[PDB]
Amino acid sequence: NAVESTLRRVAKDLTGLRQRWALVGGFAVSARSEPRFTRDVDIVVAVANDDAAESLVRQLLTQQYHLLASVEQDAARRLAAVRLGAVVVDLLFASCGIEPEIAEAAEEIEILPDLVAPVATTAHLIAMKLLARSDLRALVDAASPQDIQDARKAIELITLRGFHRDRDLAAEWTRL
Repeated sequence: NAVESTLRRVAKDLTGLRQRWALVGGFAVSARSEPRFTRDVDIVVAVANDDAAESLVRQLLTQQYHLLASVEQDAARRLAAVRLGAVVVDLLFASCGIEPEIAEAAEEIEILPDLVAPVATTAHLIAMKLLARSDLRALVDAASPQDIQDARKAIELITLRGFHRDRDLAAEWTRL
């Protein structure tokens, strides 16, 4: 209940600030395949640089959220994600490296009554789950062949940009 309310507000809010965002969590997956909800809202946001990110989060913290975590990294984009409180919202700026592909690529879908929201493509969802690690099994069982192709591409572009941790993701999959 808190979860749908949280999702509604942040969507209101992100749209409000004309951001390029995309659901990549429980609702997203549920939309692209079968019911796999969580008590977390996972969203990607395409933003220019760390200033953009910082600024966005400041603007959101004037609203009715609190900052529960900054996730940082040694690379050119310091600020990978943040986690906010209202139920928790993870915002991903540069966790996977294809945030802006994902957000261009998302499609608007009506998730709840009179809530349309952009939703990561199945292929992207597959990419991201692999990287985080039956959320995945679901997405794959559900995925069309072209879906699988796009996923491989998405995998590749993550690896190129070198957010692949140090993992052969291509590999990790054929296994699973």
